[PDB]
Amino acid sequence: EFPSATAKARYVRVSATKARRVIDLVRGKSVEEALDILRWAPQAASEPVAKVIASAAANAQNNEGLDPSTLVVATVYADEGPTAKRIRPRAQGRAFRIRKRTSHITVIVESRPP
Amino acid sequence: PKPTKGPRLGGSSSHQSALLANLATSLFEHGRIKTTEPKARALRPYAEKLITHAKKGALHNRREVMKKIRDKDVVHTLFAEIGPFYADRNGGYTRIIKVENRKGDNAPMAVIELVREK
Amino acid sequence: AVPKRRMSRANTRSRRAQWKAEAPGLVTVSVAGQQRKVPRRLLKAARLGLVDLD
RNA sequence: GGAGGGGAGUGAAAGAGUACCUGAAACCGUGCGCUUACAAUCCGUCAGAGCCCUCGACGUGUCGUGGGGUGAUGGCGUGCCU
RNA sequence: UGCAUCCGGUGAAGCCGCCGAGUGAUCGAGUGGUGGAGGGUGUGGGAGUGAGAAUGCAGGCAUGAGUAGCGAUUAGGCAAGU
RNA sequence: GGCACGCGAGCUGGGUUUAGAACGUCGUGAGACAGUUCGGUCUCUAUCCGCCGCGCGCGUCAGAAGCUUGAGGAAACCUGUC
Repeated sequence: EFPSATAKARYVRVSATKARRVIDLVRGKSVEEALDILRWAPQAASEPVAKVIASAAANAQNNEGLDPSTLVVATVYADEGPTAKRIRPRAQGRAFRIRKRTSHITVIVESRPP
Repeated sequence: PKPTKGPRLGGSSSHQSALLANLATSLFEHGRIKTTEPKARALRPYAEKLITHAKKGALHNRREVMKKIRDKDVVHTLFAEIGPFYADRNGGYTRIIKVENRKGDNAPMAVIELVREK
Repeated sequence: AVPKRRMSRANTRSRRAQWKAEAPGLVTVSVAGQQRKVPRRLLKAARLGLVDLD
């Protein structure tokens, strides 16, 4: 098995599916190419995911003392966080429901040989 | 020049004309402006034809320019430096550089500037 | 018109799979010495230093 | 930037972190094994090739009073309640 | 719950599995994980004792769907700064 | 001639077929008349099949590129005077 380190961003105020759309672009890629892809990705959900990946890479480099050049984004996914309920008043007196969803993003980077 | 194939820029023809005039004024006053890519794409022929009018500097051409620019300081600069500067260049007074997209609405931004090589 | 029936998992997932984002293509650039990735659309802008590069 | 997190600690336990005892189901993911793009399927049931896993015996893979997962293919098959 | 016995921080209940068992509702003083304080058996006593549906109630969450819409009839642009 | 005497999630509301009012007739009366006249809200963001167009993926036993044969299918088929 390979050495690894993980980071987690909980209660990120983005919907889970929108975060997954961005996440599906950086599965199995190295940390640097994933960071560039998220930097040039035209989605607002890319900033939190890039922050999580950078935090995981820093955790791997610092606490375990792993070489950042060998880091690879092995496991990454976004779950569902607590959602808050709002009300949008509508025509003819009816009230509809609005869901303000959040998400948790988990990233596991690991050191792989060149 | 060639009219826009599709709907106008600012949402109406008059607003589009005012927008082009203001953009040309800003470009001549500063030397380079940053705006959405279609705006610069439409601004290129307008500014280049104004510069062409300024190149052959006569009272008739001055009136022709002033009927679109409306700003007298910019007109004076256009007919004093910008005009004579491009005296021996035949076309291609401006250039368009594509830059990073806007953050609020992901609009494609571009920078349009006058050439200063020669 | 309103849906007459609840969509099954298979159809929902199959149609949902088409909502995705494409990865932009990146080429290298040399600015201030260090090499970094920039989309080819912004190559000239990066070379003239018009793009903020963190 | 914060939020949040990774080390380090306190704790018997942080699979007790002031979103906190126990933490089910619906619902949403990630990884692995089988299968699926010539096909008319109340979505199961009975036969069933192949692939993967596992329990014994004998050799080097091959059977067995075996067990599992997925199942190409054939037969049958008009949801529940009032 | 009366009575009589047995188990339990050397880990009860609850929950998630494996391997099995009964003619049925079902069972496992058989075990693995989680959990942390009460349970089993025999014989009687009493039930707020068993839900799948009442256009049933409360909470949570799905399909439609990342879809409609983002609320008038004026219009915003450039440079600089934070 | 058939196909909900085709076709209102395609349109119209002239008639019929609510509530106002009048005439003739019937009923003591409230009222009534397959008798007459004026006026009188036609709601919906397309899930599935269906149809018209357009793409993505894979297949056609190496990967490609030009030019094509065509099984099969569709369109068209009117008529006058001098």
